[PDB]
Amino acid sequence: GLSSEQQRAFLAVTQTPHPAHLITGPAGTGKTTLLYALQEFYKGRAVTLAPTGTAALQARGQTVHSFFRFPARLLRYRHPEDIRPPGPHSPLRKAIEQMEVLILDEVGMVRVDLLEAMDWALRKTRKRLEEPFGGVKVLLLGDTRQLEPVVPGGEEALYIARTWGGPFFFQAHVWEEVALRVHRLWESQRQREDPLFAELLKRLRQGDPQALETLNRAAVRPDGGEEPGTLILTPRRKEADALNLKRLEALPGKPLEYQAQVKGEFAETDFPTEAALTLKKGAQVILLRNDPLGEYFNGDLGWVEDLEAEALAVRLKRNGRRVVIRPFVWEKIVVVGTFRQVPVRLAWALTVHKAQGLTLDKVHLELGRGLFAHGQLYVALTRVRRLQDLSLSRPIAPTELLWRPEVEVFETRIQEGIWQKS
DNA sequence: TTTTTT
Ligand SMILES: Nc1ncnc2c1ncn2[C@@H]1O[C@H](COP(=O)(O)OP(=O)(O)O)[C@@H](O)[C@H]1O
Ligand code: ALF
Ligand SMILES: [Mg+2]
Repeated sequence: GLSSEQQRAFLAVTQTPHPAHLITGPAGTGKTTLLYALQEFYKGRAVTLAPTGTAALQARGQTVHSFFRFPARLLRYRHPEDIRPPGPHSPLRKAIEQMEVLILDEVGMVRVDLLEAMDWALRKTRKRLEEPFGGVKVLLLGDTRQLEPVVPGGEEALYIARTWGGPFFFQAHVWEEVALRVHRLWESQRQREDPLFAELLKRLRQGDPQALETLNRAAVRPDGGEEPGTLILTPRRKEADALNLKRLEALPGKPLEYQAQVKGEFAETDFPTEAALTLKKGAQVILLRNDPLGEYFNGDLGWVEDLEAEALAVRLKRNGRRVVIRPFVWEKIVVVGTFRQVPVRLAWALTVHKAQGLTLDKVHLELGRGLFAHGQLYVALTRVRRLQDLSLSRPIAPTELLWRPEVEVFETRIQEGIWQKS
């Protein structure tokens, strides 16, 4: 069962009427495991969300965007074009009106506009414009030393800097109206059988330069990616694409190319997957959409066992079952354009963003062009249970590590067990 | 740079 610190956080959150809680702690402390106990306690009263397909599946929930039907773009502060309440007799309206608890996992990855849009979407649907989250009890779980929210450099960064001052969930204006009670987990459950590896991760989290050189001497193994049962992580999509292409090319099976059908407007680069996707029998893949029948999920890893122009059979890693995947129609709505493609991507290599929240048997980090996101390295290192399960393509220099002053201000302030934005 | 999608 639950550890004594998970049990203490479980009781602190469930026994009080206080409507805003944050359960935070280092990687693998058992936050999502506590989230499963919270789901058994609240059952139907709670909706569980997470910012990524991976984190949502790990949390036995849904992405924030698929639940609220938010567009995959910047969500302007309380903007009616971006934040639309559901229809008068829709299944989403009923779900929002009846909800008592919102469980939000991997909150560190939740961008400020996404959290603010959740607040406003709840207040509008529930017709409670003066109550944060429309009276919904909010249980946030995550870690600000793991991946920072994704901020494209142009007009999105400007808008965020002008509206919130920064992109972090804790910079949301909702926190001026409600105090966030903070509960902590400290004990590594993922690395519990390797205590020196748990301590090395702790020193790396604290930016210790000696722990980095120790990590480099022990874990640098350029051939680490070629070993069976290893998942490769890369900072970039184009880096993962090159490593996936090489594995696909080595497979003996006849290739089959899947040309996406693009109709109407539908802008390039967005595009939820590649327009000309090549697959073979034996290819390692990741599923990009939840089955409307509930047999597979966005984030499911698997292997292609059969393939044809309009269908493929995928053996799932999660349950050892075969599922039949047909092309999916992504519709750009203002229904200006469509993008029809099989909702699959190659997955011998994935971005570090797609691994956050997972416990992996074996990981190899391919540095490529380098680290660009705060918490990116830390996420890659902390996916495994033991040091021997981790390998790096090259040594990492101390100059590659990132500092986020806004994260440090938040982390210092929550030491008091509360977050109250001025 | 990366995420969300429809
Ligand atoms: N109380 C516990 N007892 C045993 N194993 C646990 C416990 N809590 C977590 N774990 C395991 O440790 C790993 C990391 O837990 P997880 O909840 O995913 O951590 P986090 O969400 O904090 O990163 C998982 O393999 C999980 O099953
Ligand atoms: F904090 Al985690 F997997 F959710 F390390
Ligand atoms: Mg987790």
